[PDB]
Parts: sequence; structure tokens; C-alpha cells
Amino acid sequence: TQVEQSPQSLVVRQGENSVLQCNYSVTPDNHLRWFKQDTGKGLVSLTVLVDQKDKTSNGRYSATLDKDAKHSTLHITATLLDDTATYICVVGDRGSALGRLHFGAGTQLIVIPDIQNPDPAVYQLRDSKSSDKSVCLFTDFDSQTNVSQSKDSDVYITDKCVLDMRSMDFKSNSAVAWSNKDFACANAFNNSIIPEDTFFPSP
Amino acid sequence: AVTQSPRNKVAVTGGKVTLSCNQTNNHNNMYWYRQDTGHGLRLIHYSYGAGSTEKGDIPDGYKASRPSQENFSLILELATPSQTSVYFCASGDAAEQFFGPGTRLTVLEDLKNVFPPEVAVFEPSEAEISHTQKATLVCLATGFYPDHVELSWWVNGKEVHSGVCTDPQPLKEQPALNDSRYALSSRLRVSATFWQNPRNHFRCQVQFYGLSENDEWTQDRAKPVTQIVSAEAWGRAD
Amino acid sequence: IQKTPQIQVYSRHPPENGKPNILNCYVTQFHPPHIEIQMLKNGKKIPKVEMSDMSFSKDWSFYILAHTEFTPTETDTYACRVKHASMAEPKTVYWDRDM
Amino acid sequence: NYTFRCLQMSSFANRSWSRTDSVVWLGDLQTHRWSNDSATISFTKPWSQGKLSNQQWEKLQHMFQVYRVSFTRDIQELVKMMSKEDYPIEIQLSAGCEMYGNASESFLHVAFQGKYVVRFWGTSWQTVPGAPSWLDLPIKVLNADQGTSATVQMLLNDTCPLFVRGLLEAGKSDLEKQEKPVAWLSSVPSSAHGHRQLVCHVSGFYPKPVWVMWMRGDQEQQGTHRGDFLPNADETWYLQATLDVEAGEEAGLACRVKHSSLGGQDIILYWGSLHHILDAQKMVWNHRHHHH
Ligand SMILES: CCCCCCCCCCCCCCCCCCCCCCCCCC(=O)N[C@@H](CO[C@H]1O[C@H](CO)C[C@H](O)[C@H]1O)[C@H](O)CCCCCCCCCCCCCCC
Ligand SMILES: *[C@@H]1O[C@H](CO)[C@@H](O)[C@H](O)[C@H]1NC(C)=O
Repeated sequence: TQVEQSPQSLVVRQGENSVLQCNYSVTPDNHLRWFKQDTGKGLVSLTVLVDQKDKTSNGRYSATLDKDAKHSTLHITATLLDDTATYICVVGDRGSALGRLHFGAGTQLIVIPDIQNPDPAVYQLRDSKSSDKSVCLFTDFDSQTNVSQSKDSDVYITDKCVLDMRSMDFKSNSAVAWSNKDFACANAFNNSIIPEDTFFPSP
Repeated sequence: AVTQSPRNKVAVTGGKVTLSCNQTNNHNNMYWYRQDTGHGLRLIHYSYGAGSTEKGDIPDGYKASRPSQENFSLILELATPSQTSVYFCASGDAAEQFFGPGTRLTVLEDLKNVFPPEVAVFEPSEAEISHTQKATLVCLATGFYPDHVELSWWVNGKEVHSGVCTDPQPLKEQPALNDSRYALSSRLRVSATFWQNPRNHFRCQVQFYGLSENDEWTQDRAKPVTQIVSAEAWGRAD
Repeated sequence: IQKTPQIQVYSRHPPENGKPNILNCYVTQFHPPHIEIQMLKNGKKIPKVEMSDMSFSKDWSFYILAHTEFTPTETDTYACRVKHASMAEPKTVYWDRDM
Repeated sequence: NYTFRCLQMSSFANRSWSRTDSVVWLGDLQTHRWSNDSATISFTKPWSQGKLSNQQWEKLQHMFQVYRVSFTRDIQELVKMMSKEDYPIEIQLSAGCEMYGNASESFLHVAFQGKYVVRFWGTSWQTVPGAPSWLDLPIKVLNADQGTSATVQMLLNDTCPLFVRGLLEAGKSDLEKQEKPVAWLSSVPSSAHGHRQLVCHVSGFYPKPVWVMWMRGDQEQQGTHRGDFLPNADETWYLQATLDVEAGEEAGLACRVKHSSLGGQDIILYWGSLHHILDAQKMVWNHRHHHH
């Protein structure tokens, strides 16, 4: 590819800084643009860089360009959760209607929430219609916990997912597990590393 | 603004598919891209104005048409499973290029494996309600194919976004299969007092994109057309 | 527009019979630039012919100079054969030391 | 007054075929060639780099290297944008500056299909008076390219005169070089009945300015028709002066050559002289296939 990006995907703790790289070989290199792609949506432009050595800024985002190094860096100062998106580096070969844009694979930025008070637990939730069907909710763990999939085919476990209670300013991680079959919530997330003080309520 | 239609589509091998684009910006140039993992946007067809239409980098399989300044179509006369991708439509002098919202196209060998989602709502646990004064509701969409679903939570007639998070990616119910059906989960977390109100109505809505009113169907079971499947729960005093 | 080539065949030195010399073939006033030029001795393409870079004059018409080492005699014929899009048939202009 | 010119010749057969060849002249001496078969501009003189250092040349060569590729694709996209005009397409470019003190007038002329239509003037490209109207749209597009328009302005206003003033000193030795002309006489039947065309051949002289006339003693023969300067491989020049005489009038005429290299002492070839006779005998041939 004429445009490469590093890293593949980046992980940052909400509020810290995030650094994204772009390296190209597009000739000639008139300008370089950074786009933002919310999952399931189009490409929104963040900033454009024109000069041989250009230093641009917009909101939290600040970018640099070196044409003699054929290199660019996008900085996000004090990252938010709503910044979780794919970031694509785009180079335009000519500064006229006759130009053609070169695209990069992009970096997938994932922002993990800062959980000050973890309250790890695995609750059982029964189906509205059928008391028989139920799920297991692993929720309120700190962002230093990774959820693993099942080694048993009959058990389905989802990845972690950040939810924001806007009015109470409360964030929480949560994974769901359910099985058609011996299955009990207390041992649903056995492949994941479980906190020493996780609450396991008795059904 | 760059408008796209449709936003989702399920087609069969050797069918005809047309993706319509639109812009009220009075722009001369228009582009059709497709986005696949580990690539970055690739150019299929482009135009400099009404009448004119030009090949991009990967025109194979695709034709294009531009009758007016507004519209620009990408025409797939005979559809291929390799044409399953997300499609974007841009406009502007490459000065600023503006992009469209995107179209998810899934092209399948057989339409027999297409299934609508069964939807369930799971009610909060008293353990969570007692311990956190918070109540979480889990929604489960299961046994659907292909993965073309839009989930939403509807509290008391209006749609919410606070306290909500839905799996970014679904999961295969059988990982060791290409024709595997999918499952997707979602959470809505409200305060205990809110949940304890009997007058509070909770609905999970899954918009499924499947077969159209044109696609032929013979299999004895129900036709898997584009539809909305919903499960619901009410609040409880105890 | 397509303008037909003019061909001029001359020698760098005075034609002394049996004395080695250089025959020039100078093609002018033609358009477009693509052109095949051969120099012939007794109707045969001369083995090694050198050619200058193609240029164009003030009226945008391309010109190019072809030249080879040759020995004038009383009976050996020399010519310049030129293939160009403007002509349905190649143009052969023979060397005429008197002209 | 020295005129320096860069000549670009770009051909387009179709959508998939193109070639660009370049040649560069100072006065009437070729200094640079640039073939489509070569990614490097070639020197045709030991002094073609001018007064510019290695680093200064490589940056300027790369500047053009980028331009050759870009130009090709830019044109091909314009054709698609005008798809009114079809292939094949010939484009010619003439660019440089004339020398006079410090003063210099720069130019950049463009021809399409062999006719002059576009020129760069001041800060942008312009169409010539009495040009195709469909050319406006591409011109409107080319002007929206500030970087190219800035680069051209730099090359015309600053680079050309600073570089050419470098060449003129760098190749002062080859420019001031003097080469002696050589002359020989000839005759051919005039297109008129009973008439004869005398020919004075003058070859090998450098520089270009030369004076060639037929003389009866102190009177220049007013029917003397000066030929066109024909080039030689060693960058010298050939020219012939011809005179139409009635059969019999040959005797007593002479061809006189004035050239700076001779330095006062002219060349005077008299018709019928023992020298003329000796030259002509060394020249006889079977007259096939003489010109019609
Ligand atoms: C030129 C006079 C100065 C003399 C001094 C030089 C002495 C050195 C002698 C060495 C021999 C060199 C060989 C001779 C070459 C021929 C002369 C060509 C002069 C033209 C130079 C053009 C300026 C170069 C700018 C350029 O590369 N520009 C390219 C890239 O530009 C891109 O990239 C640029 C740089 O990174 C920045 C810019 O923002 C970006 O857009 C542009 O794509 C070039 C297009 C401009 C030419 C179009 C003229 C056509 C006229 C219209 C005819 C109608 C036909 C159309 C109908 C179908
Ligand atoms: C270049 O010269 C032109 C006149 O030929 C003048 O109008 C223009 O302002 C100059 N531009 C630059 C950048 O020097």
C-alpha cells in the first residue's frame, strides 16, 4: 500500500493521551487529511495539512506533518469515551480537481473507562416471558479485566461493553453469558480472570 | 450532506443491485468506494459530471451511471459473494472531499439459510437491585443470518441512549461454520426506583434486514423478509 | 492537422569520388512526431545510421536530422526513405550532389 | 541576444499509451536531452550543469521527474473530463527566457494538435486570443492548482535567468568557437528553358551568421537567392546560395563568402577557374536519379 498506519489498534485509559502514526510513499504529496469513522457511519474530516512542515490543531486533536520524512502523527489530548472510532490517514496526490486520494487501513482506537469504584459481580436475569430461560451478567469490574470466550461450544459469552449513565455520571463494564444446557452463572466466566472479591449471589 | 439508499441490503448470487447516491452541494465530482478489513478505501468508479463515467482501480463486476448532478449509481448486474462489503459515496474536488454514510451489502450463495432474529428481554436481578440500587436489562437477539441488525431500546414510547451499550460485533453460534447464525446482546441500565415503577414500559427492538418483497421463496416455513422483532418487560413494585 | 515531411539530402564535405564523407538527411515540417527514416545505398537500408534528437521549430513543426558515413562514387545510388502518417506511400528522395 | 528554450514533446495514442521526450537549446546548441526511455535528464555538453552544484541539480531534476509523470496523468484525466475531444493527441511545450544587463523576458507557450492555444502569464495559465472555447474548463481547473502555479512562477521569474546566466559563462568557450566554412560550386538545369541554376555550397561554418553572394566584380548579383540553414552533425552549418543564369553567362561570375572565422580574407570561388574545373572533375557521376 502507498499509505500505512501504526498501530493496528490502540487502547487508552479515558483521560490519557493517544498517539497515532501514518507513513506514506504517495508522489507527489500535496496534502494529508485525518478522518474519523464512528462504527456504522461515514468518514468525518478532522484536519488537513498543507505545508512541507505543518503543525495543525482543532479541539482536542493536534496533528503534525513532515513531507521530507513522509510521516504524520495525530495526537488526542485527554481522550473521551466518545472518541472510540477508526482513524484513517488520507493523502491527496495533487492540489486540483485532477488529484486522487490514497487511503490507509486506519487505526481502531478503543477507549477504556476509568472505573474508580469497581463492584465486580455476576447476576442471573430471568426471561420476561419464560422463567426457564436466563442469562448471566458479569458487570462492574475494573478495566484491567479481560473477558474470554468459551471452550465449550454450548456456552456463548460476549465481549465487554462500556455503558454510560449520563445523568449519574456512572460508567460500567458488562459481559453476558448464556447456555442452552450443568450451566450456572457462578461458573459461566471461568476462562476469564475473576477478581478475588467478585459478588456471586446464590440462586 | 451526502445521502445513500439503501443503508442495508441482502442479495443473492447473480442478482441485480443498484446503490443510489445523492448530494445537494452542486458538486462536479463523485466517487464510489468499498471498505474491506486490512485495506482502506478502494476506488471503483468516479465521475466529473452528468453523462461522464470513468473506471477507478477495481471496476470489475461494477458499472456506474450519472444522469444528473445530484445522482450517482453503482450497478451490480450479476452479483458475487466477493462483492459483500461496505460501500461509500464521496463528492468534491480532490477543496474538500465529503463522504456518505455507507451501505452494507451482503451477497449470499443460497437464500435458504437466511433467518430473522428471535428477541428476548431479561429482567434485573433482585441481587443487583438490592446491592447497587441499579437495575440492568439484557436483550438477546439470537439465531439470525446474515448479520444485518440494528438494535434499539425503547422506554415508555421514546428511544433511549443513556445507560445503553450494545455489542459492537455479534457472535457465531457455531464458530466452526461459514453459514453460522449469529447472536447479539445488549444492555440497558436504569436506577432501581425507575425499574420499580409499574407504569414504566421497556422494549427491545431489533431491525432485521433480509429478503425483499421481490425475492422468490418456496421453503415451507415462514418467509424471512426485512422486519422488526421486539421483546418487552414492565416494571415491578416487588 | 497532418503536415507532410520535407526531405533534404546533402553532404558534410565536398563530394570527392572515392573519398569518404558523411551524408545528411534532414527531415522537416512534419506533424505528428512519429516517423520512420531510412538511408539507402543501392536501395538497401544502410547498416548503421545515427539520428539526432527530434526537435520542433517556431511554427510547431517537428524536425530531425539523420546522418551516415558514406563514400560517393560515379555509380552508387544514395537515398533517404521516409514513412509518415501524412503519406499513403513512403517518400524516397535520392542524393543529387548537383542540387 | 541569447534565447534559451526547453522543448517538451508529449504524444498520446490512446487511454493506455503515452510518451514524453524533451530537448533543451541555448542559442542553437543542444545542452540537454530527456528521452521517455530514461528517468534521468542527460547532458549533451561537458558544461550543461551551468553554475549549479550537484545538490542544486538533483533537486531540480527530481522536480521535473515528478512533473513528467504528473503531466501525463493530468492530461489523461482532462481528456476524460472533456469526454468533445478524442485520441490521438499531441501536446508541445516551449519554455525558457531570453537574455539581453540583468533584464530577461520569460515565456511558456503550449500548443495542442500543433496549434498554439495556451500560455502562462503572470500568476496563471491563459488561453490565446482566437482559441477553442472548450479549453476554458481545463484552464479553470489548472488554475485551481496554486502549487504548480507557484512552481512555474518560480521557474520563470527566478530559476531560468539565474541558471542561463550560469550557462552562458560555463560554455563561453564553445559559444565563442570559430569554424571556417568551405565552399564548392555546382550547376543544375533551371526550371526555365535555356537557363541554368548555379549553386554555391557553403558547409562547416560556425557560428551561424554568414554572408554568401554571387558577384560580377564589384556588383552583387541581385538574383542571388539565399538558401535555408541546414544543420550538420558536429553542430556546424550548411547553406547554399543559388543564381539563375542564361546559358553562356556563367563565365566571369564568382561566389563570395564572408564569415567571422575567416577574419577579413573572404572565399572567392570563380566559375570556370582551374580550381573549379579540378573540383568538378572529382565529382562526376551517372546522374541517376537526378531531381526532376
Ligand atoms: C521552464 C522554464 C525554466 C527553465 C529552467 C530549467 C532548466 C533546467 C533544464 C533541464 C531540462 C528539463 C527538461 C525540460 C522540461 C520542460 C519544461 C517544463 C516546465 C513545466 C514545469 C511545471 C511545474 C512543475 C509543477 C508540477 O510538478 N506540477 C504537476 C504536479 O503538481 C503537483 O505537485 C507539485 C509539486 O509537488 C505541487 C502541486 O501543488 C501539485 O498539484 C502538474 O500535474 C503539472 C500539470 C501542469 C502542466 C499543464 C500544462 C498543459 C497546458 C494545457 C494544454 C491543454 C491540453 C488539455 C486538453 C486535453
Ligand atoms: C513573476 O513575474 C510576473 C511578470 O512576468 C509578475 O507579474 C509576478 O508577480 C511574478 N511572480 C513572482 C512569484 O515572482
